[PDB]
Amino acid sequence: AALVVDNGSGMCKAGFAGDDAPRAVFPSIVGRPRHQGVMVKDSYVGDEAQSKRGILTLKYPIEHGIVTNWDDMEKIWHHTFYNELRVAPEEHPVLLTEAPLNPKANREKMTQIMFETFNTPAMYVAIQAVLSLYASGRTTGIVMDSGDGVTHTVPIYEGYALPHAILRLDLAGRDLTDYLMKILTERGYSFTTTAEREIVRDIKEKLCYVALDFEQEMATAASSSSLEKSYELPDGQVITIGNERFRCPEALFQPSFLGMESAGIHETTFNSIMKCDVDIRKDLYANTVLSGGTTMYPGIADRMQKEITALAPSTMKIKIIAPPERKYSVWIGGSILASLSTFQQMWISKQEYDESGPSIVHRKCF
Amino acid sequence: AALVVDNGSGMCKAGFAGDDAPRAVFPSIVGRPRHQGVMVKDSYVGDEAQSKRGILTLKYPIEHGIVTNWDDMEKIWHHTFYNELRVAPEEHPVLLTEAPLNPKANREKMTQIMFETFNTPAMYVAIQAVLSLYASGRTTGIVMDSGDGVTHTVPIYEGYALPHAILRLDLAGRDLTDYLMKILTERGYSFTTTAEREIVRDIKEKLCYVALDFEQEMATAASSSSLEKSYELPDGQVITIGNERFRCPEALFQPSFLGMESAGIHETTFNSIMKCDVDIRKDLYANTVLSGGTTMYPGIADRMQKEITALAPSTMKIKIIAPPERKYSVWIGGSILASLSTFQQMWISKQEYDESGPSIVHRKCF
Amino acid sequence: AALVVDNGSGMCKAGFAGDDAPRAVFPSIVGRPRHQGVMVKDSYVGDEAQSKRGILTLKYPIEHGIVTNWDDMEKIWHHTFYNELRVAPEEHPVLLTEAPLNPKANREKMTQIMFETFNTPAMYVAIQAVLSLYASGRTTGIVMDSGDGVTHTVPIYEGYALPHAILRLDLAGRDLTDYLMKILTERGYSFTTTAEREIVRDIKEKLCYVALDFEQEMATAASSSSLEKSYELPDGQVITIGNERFRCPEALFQPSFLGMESAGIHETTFNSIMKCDVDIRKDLYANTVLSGGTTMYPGIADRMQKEITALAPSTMKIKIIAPPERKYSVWIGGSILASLSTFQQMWISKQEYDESGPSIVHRKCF
Amino acid sequence: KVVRQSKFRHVFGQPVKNDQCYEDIRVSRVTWDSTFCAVNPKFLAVIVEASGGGAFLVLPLSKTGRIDKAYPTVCGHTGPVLDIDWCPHNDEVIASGSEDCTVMVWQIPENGLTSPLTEPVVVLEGHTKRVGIIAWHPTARNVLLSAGCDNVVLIWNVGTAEELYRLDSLHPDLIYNVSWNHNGSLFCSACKDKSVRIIDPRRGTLVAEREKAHEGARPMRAIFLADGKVFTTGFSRMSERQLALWDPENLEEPMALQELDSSNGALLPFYDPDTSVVYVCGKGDSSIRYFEITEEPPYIHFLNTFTSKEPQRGMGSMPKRGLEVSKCEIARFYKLHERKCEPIVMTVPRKSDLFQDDLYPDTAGPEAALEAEEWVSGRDADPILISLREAYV
Amino acid sequence: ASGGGAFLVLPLSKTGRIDKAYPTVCGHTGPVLDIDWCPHNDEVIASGSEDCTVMVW
Ligand SMILES: Nc1ncnc2c1ncn2[C@@H]1O[C@H](COP(=O)(O)OP(=O)(O)O)[C@@H](O)[C@H]1O
Ligand SMILES: Nc1ncnc2c1ncn2[C@@H]1O[C@H](COP(=O)(O)OP(=O)(O)O)[C@@H](O)[C@H]1O
Ligand SMILES: Nc1ncnc2c1ncn2[C@@H]1O[C@H](COP(=O)(O)OP(=O)(O)O)[C@@H](O)[C@H]1O
Ligand SMILES: [Mg+2]
Ligand SMILES: [Mg+2]
Ligand SMILES: [Mg+2]
Repeated sequence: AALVVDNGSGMCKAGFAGDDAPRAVFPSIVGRPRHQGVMVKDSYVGDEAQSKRGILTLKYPIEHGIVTNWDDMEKIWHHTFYNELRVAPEEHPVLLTEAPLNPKANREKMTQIMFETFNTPAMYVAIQAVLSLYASGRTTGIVMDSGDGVTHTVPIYEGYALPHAILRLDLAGRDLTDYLMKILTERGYSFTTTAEREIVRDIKEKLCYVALDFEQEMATAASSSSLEKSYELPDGQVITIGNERFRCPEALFQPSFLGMESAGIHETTFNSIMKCDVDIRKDLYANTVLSGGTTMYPGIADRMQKEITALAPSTMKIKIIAPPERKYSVWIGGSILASLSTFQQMWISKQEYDESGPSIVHRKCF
Repeated sequence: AALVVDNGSGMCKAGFAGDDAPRAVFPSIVGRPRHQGVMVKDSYVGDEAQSKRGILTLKYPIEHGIVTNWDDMEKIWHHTFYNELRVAPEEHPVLLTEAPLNPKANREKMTQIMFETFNTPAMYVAIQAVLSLYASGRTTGIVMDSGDGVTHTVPIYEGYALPHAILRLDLAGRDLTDYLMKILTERGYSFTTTAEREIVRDIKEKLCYVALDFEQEMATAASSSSLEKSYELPDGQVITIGNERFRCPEALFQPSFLGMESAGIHETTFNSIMKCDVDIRKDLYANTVLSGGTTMYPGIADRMQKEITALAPSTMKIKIIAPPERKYSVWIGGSILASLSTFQQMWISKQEYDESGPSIVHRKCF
Repeated sequence: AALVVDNGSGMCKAGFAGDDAPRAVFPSIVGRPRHQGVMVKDSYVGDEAQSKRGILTLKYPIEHGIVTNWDDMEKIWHHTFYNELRVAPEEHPVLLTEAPLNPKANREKMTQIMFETFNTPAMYVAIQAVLSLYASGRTTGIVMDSGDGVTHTVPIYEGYALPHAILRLDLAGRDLTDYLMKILTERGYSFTTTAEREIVRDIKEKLCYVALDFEQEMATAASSSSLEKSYELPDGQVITIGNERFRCPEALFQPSFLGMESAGIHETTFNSIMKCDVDIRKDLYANTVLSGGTTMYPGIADRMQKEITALAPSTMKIKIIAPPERKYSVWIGGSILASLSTFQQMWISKQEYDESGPSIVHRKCF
Repeated sequence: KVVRQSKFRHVFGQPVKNDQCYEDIRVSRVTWDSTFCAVNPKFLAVIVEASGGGAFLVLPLSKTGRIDKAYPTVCGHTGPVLDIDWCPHNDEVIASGSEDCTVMVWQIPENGLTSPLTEPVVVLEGHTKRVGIIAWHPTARNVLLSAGCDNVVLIWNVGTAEELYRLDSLHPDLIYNVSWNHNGSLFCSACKDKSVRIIDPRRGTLVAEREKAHEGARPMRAIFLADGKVFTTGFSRMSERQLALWDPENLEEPMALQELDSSNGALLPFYDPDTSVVYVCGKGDSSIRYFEITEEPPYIHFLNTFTSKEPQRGMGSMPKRGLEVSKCEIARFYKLHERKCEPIVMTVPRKSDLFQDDLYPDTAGPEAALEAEEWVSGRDADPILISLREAYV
Repeated sequence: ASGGGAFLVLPLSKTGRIDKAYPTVCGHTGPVLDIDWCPHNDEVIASGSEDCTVMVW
């Protein structure tokens, strides 16, 4: 019974190999009290921190795909194995996922913790973009994995990766949550604390969408109330948002809204394709796969198709693949990979790691 | 003869372009009687409400930079033109100031009132932080404008603003006034009414200061009476305050004193600089300009320099610019701007507004 | 007083004929503002763009030795004559430089601009590799001109060039700068904007070197801290780099690090020699001349000698000529050529061009 | 009193959407400083780069988006094309000048080009050097002006292929541009000797001349205004671009002289007689500045400036008949990049959605006032004016 | 450390920000696991690393 753990910047998905959906999905946060106790646990991790967030200071151990605190990172993993999965980490091999172009130092620390702290029998690290392509049942395609910390575009052709064509965009769900916080102040709603960041994140996940034509949508929102929606705060107050529903996701296609010099996700995907060989660009155009929670906005696939088509030559067939379960594509692909019979040769034993070190982990991994 | 009106949360400064100091400075309050008349004006605005505050309930039309009552807002403007300046608003163009990241709805109402209620021939709206840079004769720098409602940090480089790096702190003079009221109760003095709030505000403006080292100052005040000062109440009673002189302004650097999760003004200024481009942070470190009445505490510039120096790299030169006139920096910069020959192209005529609407005001303004 | 202008992909070197060093050396960049001006010049070229790069978007008019925008290209030339040299182009003949195997269309545009836009009295275009041979005082040898846009290998024997043996390598300093940016992310440093590209380029020019044995150097860097160096960012932050010092220049000898199928500079130089006749390969082996800024890495000459010696037969004497001033060899050779008494017959008059056209420029030039 | 009375002080530029542009167009790489673009309410003509000879791409306005690399072009010249100008009285007639010292008049089919166009309607061979200046007569029918690099200005009759007038001994140096006046009886020209000349073509005499109008040696322009004045853009001794207004009855001193900046590139003025607004577009610049010419001093009022991040290689202005009146659009500029043509819409902000009478007075129509035979005799007529109200939707 | 192992020894009076290029005790070829000052000598410290060696400094 191998374990598949997909640890991201914002959410941590865990489960067992062979299952169709992750068993445990909880926020990757660690909360600590910020007041003084007066009536006769110094940290809360995951859902328990979300329920007590009114008196806690919520901090993300992973920021922009970089672990800013390894002490809190082990709390997420400890909460995963014992509290969420309720299993012994030393009795199940663990399949881990890593971001594309992951630094070797980051992989070494993750491997060291799994073998020395949790004493897992076997361990393996897989690329998130590759696992996303596993779920879709394809060997060729470019994966636009946009999550909470960073956005990546990874082209794969016939099972061969092209690291030189991998592009990174420092713009993901958390940056959109902060942008929604900024533009909500223009409507008179003030969210400032870390607890209110999770409230605004809930608003973004429920009311935000991507407009096919941004300027046309702004004109519609400025002359009608049809695009108006209401959200109820935890204390019973009801807030109302208008054009902010499609203005917040628009920063993905127009990063200049955040003061960023980089290009949008549509141009980043196009630029990654153009960095590949000419003979493989045709297959990448028709196999654009969306993954991550930040790609769950309604109408983001149609907008991506329209934007890429305007960039690609007219003779190419642009096809955006947006499966309904793409929020868990990395975990689902990892579950499929861990259940394959031809995968048991990729496991790395704890005994092998003890006598060889992290060198055997850099090999056998990409 | 153009008019410059700098209307803030707590005080309203008005005057004429080209003058060195505002001609009319009065509190932005509207007072209404709370008792019944027994002997044979239902509202008082400005200084007349301050001289009769014993029988009035004082209300601020602006709270945290947000106009909570536009009917009282027009009373402040009507009192400015007719009672304070004693001029006809329809005979002078009016230059107005707005907070950084001002909502367009707030600007539309202000523009509509000036053109439709007061019938001003011309009107322009300027950013308060930019005007504060005009008074200091600089084109590059970060302005920490701390007034009565809110605190803002606006970095400007070579005349170019960076809205993505503009940070807001919901902590200003009024929050410090309420904190002084709370900690004065511990000394045995009870101030509860809105009229007594103005009394405590006078105590804050006269006896409070920022300590270079808070812990050392607290130890000094606990073993000596050298820091003790006396204040005379309007009815002749004399109150005496000790460590409350430097404890009230300390909430600016330690917002946890008010139960706030946000960081101090020194960290907000540092975080705003860090949000800018790396190549412009050097010029922002040496051009930190203090603006607003809240930055008038003795020793606040020295504490600001010491705190930022501990955050910035040792190779950076931290320079805090605190002009003695910074309480009126926004108005003085507006007076300078309104007198420039190159500014006459930025006026917006009343006739143009009638045929075009508020769209021409969102353009030509930043 | 003839002018010698050496325009490259990354840097522009200009001066007067007869001088021993270029008078004006500035980056070949054009910067445009990316923010909105709020305080009462739409483009910056050269050093003024480098000093304001924090609020500008820097763009290179020349990419891979190809002029991607002739409007910005004229800005570089205008900035050279009027802002750098402070001379009138209509009063001095101009000697220009062209890349080996330069397209005739590219030369026609350059000739047309100098005679029509700047109205130069006389003009001539010379091959950069030929000029680099003039500076070394040789008539026989193969020049490996590696600059910012492209790397060229040009064999010359007894003053006769062999165009069929000229090889091109689309790999130069700018590709190494981008590679350094990619591998610096593995250490936790994020450089994404065009302004930070110049910062990383400065790191490359100061801390990078070519290792004689790459595998041994990697082992040394993995078991010691002696190869660590520190670099101070413009904002005072200090970063440390280890094996990245010699990994970035290693892409010159191992283009597979960038995903490129082509061979290294050592093999490209060897392949160019083998394309020549057998009777002249002996002289080319002992007269390998290094030119350009990308050949200024410490230890690149020793590495080039070791690699070519392995490819060449044991009986051949391999000599790598790396003068300390090879960064300006093209300009130095041009100044020497323009100062010769016999060169006055190669000038092309403005009057001759007006009545004959670019046909007389294709002749008299190689 | 506080604000100068004007209707165009808040005119803003707005580029059209991506799908409404023209991409994959190999714009010409000729150093000659011309507009490189000519647009009428029917077609869009852009000078393109050809491997052999010269050609320009004529495509319908509806043919937006990416353009096929093998799209048929008007390739009849043996040298690169320098200037193109649509016939004001015929939307399907365009004249082109090239480096082969000839002027050719073309007839475009209604639906565009299906095959490459090589045989023109009329070939004008009267110049010994390249022709980079072409201006149709505003009123007289089938009358065309061509000015080559031989410092010779020729008046042609397109209908009969006849050379009506020849003006040789009037320009001692290179001619920069030639612009007709309102009625078409006079034309102004800017020459390399920094001299503005007003010349009567039917009499061959020099009416008024201003020596050293701009002291700079860089190229300078001169155009005629509707009221009868000359607006010139040039350079100073300190290489500063300037705008000047000249009175043909008094040329000792300019009425106005304003300095814009110190950037390079010639300033191409685009005049709108209906609105009396001059759009100044410099070659290689990324900004468009519009000025209003009125009788109140300083007779040149800066309205605003449209700013972009991409330099322009050329620019053509859509006449009034092709603008969207219902959207309060007063000017459309087809900005030319190195590989793209991006239309830019100038819109007067107005709350009302109805027809704006003040913004749209009567404009010159596509019907000629006189004919070539009548104009030679000495007849002068104003352009026939039409109403733009019918274009409202 | 990028390569090998090292530990930073600085005087107690050297407070504040420490330079990134401050000299360290970098003699081990593997990461240092433990350090212990000599009780009878304030200038002698022993360190153990992953290279299976113990070094006294
Ligand atoms: N339905 C939704 N609509 C829009 N955004 C969503 C939705 N669901 C999740 N997200 C965003 O996705 C982000 C994280 O997605 P995910 O990829 O699962 O996390 P990670 O990248 O950490 O693995 C969150 O910041 C959240 O705001
Ligand atoms: N000398 C002073 N010392 C300390 N605080 C002061 C002093 N003068 C004014 N203040 C405080 O500064 C606050 C803001 O003043 P002001 O800048 O006029 O506010 P606004 O920005 O709303 O106009 C006031 O509430 C006042 O209490
Ligand atoms: N000391 C140095 N070490 C390594 N690279 C350098 C050095 N100096 C310059 N360069 C590189 O050389 C390139 C340009 O060099 P050069 O050939 O002189 O000009 P260009 O290539 O623009 O004609 C730059 O991209 C720069 O990165
Ligand atoms: Mg993920
Ligand atoms: Mg204020
Ligand atoms: Mg070079």
